[PDB]
Amino acid sequence: EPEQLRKLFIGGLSFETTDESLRSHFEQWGTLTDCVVMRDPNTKRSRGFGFVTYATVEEVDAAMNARPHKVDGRVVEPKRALTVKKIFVGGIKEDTEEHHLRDYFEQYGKIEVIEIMTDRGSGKKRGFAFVTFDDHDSVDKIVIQKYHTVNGHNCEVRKAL
Ligand SMILES: CC(=O)N1CCN(CCCc2ccccc2)CC1
Repeated sequence: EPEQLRKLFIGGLSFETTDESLRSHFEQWGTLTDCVVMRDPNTKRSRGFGFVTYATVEEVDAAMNARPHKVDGRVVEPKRALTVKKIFVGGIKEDTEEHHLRDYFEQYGKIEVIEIMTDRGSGKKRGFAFVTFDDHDSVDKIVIQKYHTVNGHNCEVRKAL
């Protein structure tokens, strides 16, 4: 997989976290090909964020599924390669129902709201929907896929608001 899709940016680090301690933590969920704490070029003081690179996307998934991560005593904020919990799903036409969207998207994350859009005047389905999840990583996984097939339709999916 492209390296960009195997990275996790890690915000909110303890300033005492090092390359070595960040690595020892995140190696619990996969092989790390890279692990860096960002520091000031003059003082060497941590900037409070870094990144790790796993060998595979499944390892990224395992790390994200193991949140919350407390690294060196502080809960950190990992994100993949803006942070929203809602998607627009277009191209679903008039025959797509809630259960089609739920059965597919529930495998990306926990769904809180499905809104199938209807015409304000006639009530007819407009052919698009919004899905809201309990967490942003679902959306991040969704929007990096080239394709989404739901109810036989190839759908357009994008972050919403
Ligand atoms: C997906 C996306 O929009 N982005 C991912 C990267 N984000 C910032 C990471 C900055 C960084 C971290 C670690 C080493 C160097 C630099 C913001 C942009």
